[PDB]
Amino acid sequence: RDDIDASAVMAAYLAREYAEAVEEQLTPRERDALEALRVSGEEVRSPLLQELSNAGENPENSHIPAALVSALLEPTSPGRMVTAVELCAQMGRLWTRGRQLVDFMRLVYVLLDRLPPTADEDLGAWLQAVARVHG
Amino acid sequence: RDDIDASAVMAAYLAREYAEAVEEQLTPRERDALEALRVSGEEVRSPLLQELSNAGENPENSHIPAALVSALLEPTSPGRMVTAVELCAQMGRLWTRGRQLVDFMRLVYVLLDRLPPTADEDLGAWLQAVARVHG
Ligand SMILES: [Cl-]
Ligand SMILES: [Cl-]
Ligand SMILES: [Cl-]
Ligand SMILES: [Cl-]
Ligand SMILES: [Mg+2]
Ligand SMILES: [Mg+2]
Ligand SMILES: [Mg+2]
Ligand SMILES: [Mg+2]
Ligand SMILES: [Mg+2]
Ligand SMILES: [Mg+2]
Ligand SMILES: [Mg+2]
Ligand code: NA
Ligand code: NA
Ligand code: NA
Ligand code: NA
Ligand code: NA
Ligand code: NA
Ligand code: NA
Ligand code: NA
Ligand code: NA
Ligand code: NA
Repeated sequence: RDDIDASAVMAAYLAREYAEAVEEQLTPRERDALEALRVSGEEVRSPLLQELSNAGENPENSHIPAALVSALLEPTSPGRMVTAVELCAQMGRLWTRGRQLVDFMRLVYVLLDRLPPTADEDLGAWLQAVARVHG
Repeated sequence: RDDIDASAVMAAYLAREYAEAVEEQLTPRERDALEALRVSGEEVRSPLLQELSNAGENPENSHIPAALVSALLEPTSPGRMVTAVELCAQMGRLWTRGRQLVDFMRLVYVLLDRLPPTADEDLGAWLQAVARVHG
């Protein structure tokens, strides 16, 4: 049990150091948005990928999340944008061991490369929508 | 101050959710490795990039970190590997606003794509070396 998954340790380190750095700069309303994404993150977006990845410890099937993200961001809606983000976070929770890190990074890249310019406005719109409906 | 940097919020969310997921699975010795990377992370690897990025709020000059990482991992050493990781973390702390997220993701990709297979062994070697020298 002295074996070290270098890829895993390095990814965890960099992810936390970047997460904490960004969080320190966020505005109060940006912080409210982050919490809302956490709350929405507990609603499983793809139970099929939850079960399939519950199995294992092909690469063709590791592409399904990226294809779904791209499909969600293709004439899109704020809801589909948040849904794409939440799907990525949820695959992150399953794709923790070293050899899966490659698939996870592609997934996030597909996400952030295919966002709309209206993302800043749409996320503000989504936040106020969920707040007004649930508040 | 109601404007929302969607890219920033989404990146922070995903980075934290992935960091916490990986951390929960890490072995005790893998956890010791993560702390060691934090300690080493307080030793600025490139003061020049620290000063240059202290300025601003070109893309040619945002490529310098990636080129340094690739140079460090080109017949490499454990020390250069850790140094590459620490340089990435330190650029993460400067590259927090939305339009810089693109550069940061490339940087990390260059890092993890150019690792050696001996990374798992080398990180174990580095950990025991720093422990034996400082313990
Ligand atoms: Cl989940
Ligand atoms: Cl409310
Ligand atoms: Cl730093
Ligand atoms: Cl010690
Ligand atoms: Mg601020
Ligand atoms: Mg899912
Ligand atoms: Mg596919
Ligand atoms: Mg374990
Ligand atoms: Mg630096
Ligand atoms: Mg260059
Ligand atoms: Mg990438
Ligand atoms: Na507020
Ligand atoms: Na599905
Ligand atoms: Na690996
Ligand atoms: Na889009
Ligand atoms: Na709603
Ligand atoms: Na231990
Ligand atoms: Na330098
Ligand atoms: Na942006
Ligand atoms: Na290498
Ligand atoms: Na040493």
